Amino acid sequence: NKPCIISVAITGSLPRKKDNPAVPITVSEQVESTQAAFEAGATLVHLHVRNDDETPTSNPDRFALVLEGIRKHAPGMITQVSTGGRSGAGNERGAMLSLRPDMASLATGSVNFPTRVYDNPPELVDWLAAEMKTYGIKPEVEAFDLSMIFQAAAMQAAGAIVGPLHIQFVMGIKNAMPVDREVLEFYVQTLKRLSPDATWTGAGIGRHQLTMARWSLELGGHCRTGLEDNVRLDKNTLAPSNAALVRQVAELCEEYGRPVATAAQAREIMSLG
Amino acid sequence: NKPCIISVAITGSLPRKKDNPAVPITVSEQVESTQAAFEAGATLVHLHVRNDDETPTSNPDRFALVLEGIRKHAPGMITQVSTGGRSGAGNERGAMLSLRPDMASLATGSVNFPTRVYDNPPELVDWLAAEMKTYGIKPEVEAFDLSMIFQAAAMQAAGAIVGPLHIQFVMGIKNAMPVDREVLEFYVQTLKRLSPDATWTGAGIGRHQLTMARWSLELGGHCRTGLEDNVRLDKNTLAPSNAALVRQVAELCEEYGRPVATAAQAREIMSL
Ligand SMILES: [Zn+2]
Ligand SMILES: [Zn+2]
Repeated sequence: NKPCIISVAITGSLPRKKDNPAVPITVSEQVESTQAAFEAGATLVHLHVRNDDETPTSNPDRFALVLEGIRKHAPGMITQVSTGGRSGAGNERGAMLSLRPDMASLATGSVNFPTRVYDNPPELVDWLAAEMKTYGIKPEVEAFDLSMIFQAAAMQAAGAIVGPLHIQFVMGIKNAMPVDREVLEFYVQTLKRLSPDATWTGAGIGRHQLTMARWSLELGGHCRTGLEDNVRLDKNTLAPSNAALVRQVAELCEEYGRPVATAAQAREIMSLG
Repeated sequence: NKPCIISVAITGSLPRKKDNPAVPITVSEQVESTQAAFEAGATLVHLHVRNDDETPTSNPDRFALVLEGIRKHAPGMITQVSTGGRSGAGNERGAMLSLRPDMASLATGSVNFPTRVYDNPPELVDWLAAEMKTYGIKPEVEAFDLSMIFQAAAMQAAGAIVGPLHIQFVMGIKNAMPVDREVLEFYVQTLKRLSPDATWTGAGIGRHQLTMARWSLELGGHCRTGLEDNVRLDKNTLAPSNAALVRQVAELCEEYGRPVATAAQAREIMSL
């Protein structure tokens, strides 16, 4: 009965045109892919930007052009910029925050990724959180491991994160946290114990994208999909668009009796302006 | 009345003589501190080595001298070398594995530490484990976070780690996993689900050293103490030796009705 927010991670930093031509790279491609996903039921856009040669970038000018197009073509949709980056990258990872999006991703710890370490030094975590506060941005805590939930709660208690927490439990990444029902249940129980008014989203990478969406719907959480996490619609078929992946989650919403949240409902659930 | 193994982390990479003069730095100091801890009830020694100026090092020649002294002065004691190191350090973190100690520490993931990231690249984790498998070394998985238990179980299933797993649940480090009873209980439940024949040790830093020892004794695990994790006997007093910290844990073992394991019993429990 409770509405479900559908987040759409459109691009990411790894997916290329060779993996799936549906992956939006240019400003026009990202705006059109977001609008189609918004019309399919998505109310939150998780945004990574790319250079013309498909290489990842934190370029604030590229972010500004895409955010402007999203506000015009998908009105009311929650904008969420990514603060992800390579190992060794510092303040550059939060150079787009002054554009004042609705939200921004915040990894509160470090974790192993498939080929490298996803480095998030404590000094960088503190700086990114302080910048989001300065520009009135609501953080989305990216919890790639258990300790990151404790770090998020300790930061909220100290006043480093303002208002109710929104945390994303990420599962299915090689060398990080695998997709596990008992761990997700413990994640929710731990979040409830540390931060009772917090909201959460379950996120699955690859073939476990729909599995994490089903579990999130059952456990009273919210959903995330998109080409950033998975380029396949099923084992044999590539996803023709981000909107096609949003439709899969929207279909699961009707199956579990939870209505797809509107833009106004999504902002209310996560206590946004 | 299951026996309890007492591990002693004698030096570490951070504690200095200015923090506590009981911290063993030289080869002679580390051998005599280990022998005293062994006579106090410790059957496993977690070993870090230092340069003469107290700076941390992975020097295999320094490790060889200390391991030789431990084998002579503490016969039967399980030897465990540390493979810890700074960010950017590669295979040199496992340059002492050829010395064939009984055991070696193995962080199976990366985690945030108080001032930096404790980097453990996947390629380094694989290389360290393969070196331990080559030299017949039983790894001690250092679980600073939940995913490291899953990584350890996946490595054992693939054959990267041989025999029953031994995992150490580390709590109390700033920016890593805080001291929490419910998380430790979930750690044990998860380990039992993934690796039913695995053994485990609970480790606490600073004030949480004795807290984790009490919880490990209650939950059917093993204990770890030593100057590497805590330099104080209590809030007002510094620990006069590693043996004094081992005595605290040995007293807790009798309090919880679990006997202090002998060197032979510790080797049987570890499947060594
Ligand atoms: Zn992202
Ligand atoms: Zn150590």
